[PDB]
Amino acid sequence: HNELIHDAVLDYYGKRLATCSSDKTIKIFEVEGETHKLIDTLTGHEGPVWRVDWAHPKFGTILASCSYDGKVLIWKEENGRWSQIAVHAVHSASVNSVQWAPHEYGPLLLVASSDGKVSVVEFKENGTTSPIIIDAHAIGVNSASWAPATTKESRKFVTGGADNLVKIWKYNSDAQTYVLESTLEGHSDWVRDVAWSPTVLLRSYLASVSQDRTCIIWTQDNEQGPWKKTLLKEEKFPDVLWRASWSLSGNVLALSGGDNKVTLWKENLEGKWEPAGEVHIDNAKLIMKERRFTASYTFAKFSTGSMLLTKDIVGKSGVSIKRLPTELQRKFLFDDVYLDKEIEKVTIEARKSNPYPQISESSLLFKDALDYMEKTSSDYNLWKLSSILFDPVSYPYKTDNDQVKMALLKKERHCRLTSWIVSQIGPEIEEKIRNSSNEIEQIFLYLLLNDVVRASKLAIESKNGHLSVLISYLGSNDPRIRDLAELQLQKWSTGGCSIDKNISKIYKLLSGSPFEGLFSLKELESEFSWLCLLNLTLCYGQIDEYSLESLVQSHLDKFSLPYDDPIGVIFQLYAANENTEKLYKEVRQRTNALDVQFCWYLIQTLRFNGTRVFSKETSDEATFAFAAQLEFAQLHGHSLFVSCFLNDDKAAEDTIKRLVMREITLLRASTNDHILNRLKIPSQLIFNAQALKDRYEGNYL
Amino acid sequence: IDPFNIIREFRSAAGQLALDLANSGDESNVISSKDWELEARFWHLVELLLVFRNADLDLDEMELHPYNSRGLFEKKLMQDNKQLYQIWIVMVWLKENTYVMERPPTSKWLNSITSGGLKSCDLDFPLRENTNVLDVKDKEEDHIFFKYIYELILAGAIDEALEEAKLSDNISICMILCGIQEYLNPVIDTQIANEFNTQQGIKKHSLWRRTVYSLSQQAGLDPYERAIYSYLSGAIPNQEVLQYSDWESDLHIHLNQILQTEIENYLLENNQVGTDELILPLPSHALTVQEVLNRVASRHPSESEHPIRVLMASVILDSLPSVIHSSVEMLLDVVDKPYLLRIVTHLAICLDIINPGSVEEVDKSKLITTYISLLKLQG
Repeated sequence: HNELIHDAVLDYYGKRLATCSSDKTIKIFEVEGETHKLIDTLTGHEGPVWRVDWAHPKFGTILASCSYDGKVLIWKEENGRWSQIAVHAVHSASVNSVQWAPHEYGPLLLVASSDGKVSVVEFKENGTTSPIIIDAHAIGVNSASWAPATTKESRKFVTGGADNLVKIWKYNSDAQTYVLESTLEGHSDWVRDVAWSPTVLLRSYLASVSQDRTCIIWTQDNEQGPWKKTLLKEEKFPDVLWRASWSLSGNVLALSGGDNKVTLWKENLEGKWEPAGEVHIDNAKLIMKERRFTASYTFAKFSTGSMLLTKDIVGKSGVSIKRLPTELQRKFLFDDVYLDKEIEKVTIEARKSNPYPQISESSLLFKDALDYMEKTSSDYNLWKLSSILFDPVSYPYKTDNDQVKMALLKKERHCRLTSWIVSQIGPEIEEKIRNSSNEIEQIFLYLLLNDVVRASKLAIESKNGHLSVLISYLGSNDPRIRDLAELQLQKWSTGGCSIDKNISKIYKLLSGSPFEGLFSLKELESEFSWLCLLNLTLCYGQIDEYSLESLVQSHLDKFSLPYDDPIGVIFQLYAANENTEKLYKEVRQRTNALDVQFCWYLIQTLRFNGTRVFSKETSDEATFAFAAQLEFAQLHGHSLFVSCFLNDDKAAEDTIKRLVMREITLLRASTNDHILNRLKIPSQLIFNAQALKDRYEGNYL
Repeated sequence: IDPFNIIREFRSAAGQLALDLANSGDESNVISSKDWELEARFWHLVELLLVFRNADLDLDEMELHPYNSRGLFEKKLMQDNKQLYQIWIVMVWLKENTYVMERPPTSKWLNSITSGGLKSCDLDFPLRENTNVLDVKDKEEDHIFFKYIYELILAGAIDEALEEAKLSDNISICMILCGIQEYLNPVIDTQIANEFNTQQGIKKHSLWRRTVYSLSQQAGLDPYERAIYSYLSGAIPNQEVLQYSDWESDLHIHLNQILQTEIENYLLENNQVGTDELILPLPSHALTVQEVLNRVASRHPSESEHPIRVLMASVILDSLPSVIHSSVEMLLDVVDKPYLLRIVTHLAICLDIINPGSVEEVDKSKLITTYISLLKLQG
């Protein structure tokens, strides 16, 4: 065998660990890096200790633990000395779940048991104490969790029981207790655990793990609306699931299965969840057995640091504190100089429902994020293009009419695009010109490089003259020439003439429409990149008649494109202007091809330049994602900045507050002239947290 | 007080004397009346070059259009250099004077397709690569064709020209002749929005020109066809094609000097022309008109001798006054003399009604005497 436990919990700052195994004992650890320091063992219990949990560090150093002896204990550290400070045993059966309510509710503890009851106990040495109790379930209550704070009326907590149900309660003033508010009959066996979502978005989230191997997530918009049920996945898991813990930020769902493995989960625009970064006797038998408890007991609760704790054997206490799998990867992010010069491009202003800062004016262009990259890494291509499509071109010297300033902008942006399609198609065509013993074909290829010059020059050296003159009628979209092309070709048909294949094609580039003509060019799908086909209808197509946007679109209607191409998808946006937002959701629903950071910078830079239409709801969605990514990577600085771009004030407050309270000593003067102050972060917020941690490091030192 | 009110009635009769040849010419009267139709065409060049005097030139100055880089400054650089436009006025006058014949040829390359393995070749352009696989009849039906086009392009009937080069299914050809008529790009250019209504031109014509010239000097193809190309670029029409020269060697050798300054101009401004656009070399000939009428004088089979052609010569050089004063010298000498040709003295009264009228830039003595002697020696 080897060290095996049941539960564990980190505190507000994650410098103190706790473990409770079937050895009827607890173990308090001082965590400092990849090491694990043991301080003292706890001998109090008479049975297998199930779970533990810390209380907010504004009430001191306290720990609660429950066991098979149906007795919840409350431990506290006084100048180092550990001692049982109180006791709460009012259950005839075994206790299961213990969790401290949000600090706004004072020193309040929740307790569930197998006797089918749930109790809420108030501890105050000076203040008065008034316990509560409720008959929650039929066969017992496996667990219960506190809901995020929001008037003591808005206090709700979810419960799970071995009767297969998930009940929700609410603190009623009249009844002097927590009355039933909702029942949710979506399981078919023992509910092992239920956790409420610390997230702050308009929708609430609940996660119920079952013994029948299922997992339901319940959502709710309205405050009195119907709890929408939704299976995590339509097929049932391998083994029996136990725990369900949410991340403090990002609305991540860590899930602990019976296959000894932990499986992460995140949500999409759809609501359907796609998996995130994967990571990983004597009288005692009966005890375990009456608990329908298997030998494969894994667990995973998130920590204040939005980190994931999980049982292993790799550690002096079989509790790994791995950092989240930051799928997002960008080199320039880890730089402090990027954050600094990025703030300046902004004008920060506090909202009308709270002092919490939020972006009012932004001059962020794609160009910006190009200096911090290489002109080689695949990204620079994806980016620089967006920087030529959606970036508001500017013309130095103003002009008489507003239409003239327009057609010039219409033109300069047009040339940038095509002068880029060259840079990329470059090697593709250049190497297809070596493989050619047809000097004329060497022309049609040189025309895919938008180089009429070296194209016509070649036409003459080809010993044939006329075409060389017609090549010079290319860039311009003269109507009478697009007309003649179609007429010259129609008089090829009747003649039964046999024109050199690649000479009739050059003729097809004059008809302003090569991919739909009589002598069509759709055939070229075979050897030429889809991009290159596009480059044609962009240079020799009807530049003047249509709009640069529309045109690019009228090429897609001719071909499907790489269903999974970053650069290819970008265009599809540029394509449909009026429905650009409708198609963005249509995109991410089908392909994870646009970076998490990109989706934000994309929809955000477009909403502060007046380029397209954007729903606040959507903007926030991709702003949440990016704000968490950086945070998991421990760059709370840049994490904070992005959170600013949040449109729901009630949300920002929670996201910002919590992020700052936990990580203050890392958000100080030592980093770029008080980053938190340069963001217009509330004065009271800083002071509330600054002295909060000071209260902690006192008891610790 | 336009003095041309009397002249207009000379020019009227001069032209109606051209019509007495058609009926029953065929004697000395068809020849002597080739002089009458020459007078009339002179009274016209006179009637319209004089007209060239101050005319609301101020508000003409277009200044909100420069910097445009529209490549279409012909409208301006033909309005600021009054000299070049003067040239042009002559050309249009010469154009309305070219002949225009008509002869019985459709379906392009007929007999060559039916018989020749030119089916692989198929197209004109792709042919020059094979030297001598043009069959007989075709190479001739195409010849008469470019004789009708060179003749008709000279006359500046460009419009009616493409309407025929299409009727013969020779559309590939027709296309090329659209770079010459447009020879630049008008689009969203403000001052011009009242004419075009749409984008109807071809950029890089300064680049395209040096192309069609590369076509004119390849020589593999028809003599006439090869000649019409050069016109549109420069004035080196194949000598085998320069047999004919009404005063067309005039009309062309001038187009030389004009579409050159034109080029060297839009070049000077860096406004319409890219550096890498110039493929084929082309010289900037300072072909001063006074020197061009002189090099053309060796191609004047005593065509620079005729009374009327000495006069069209001065009218072009604005040295019309010194001509009237160098002439009086003779009428004083009476010591043979061209002023005893029935035709020249009616043109001395030209110099009698204009000079005082336009600038009053002719002595009252040189005038007065040639009024007298004229009304004296009449028949």
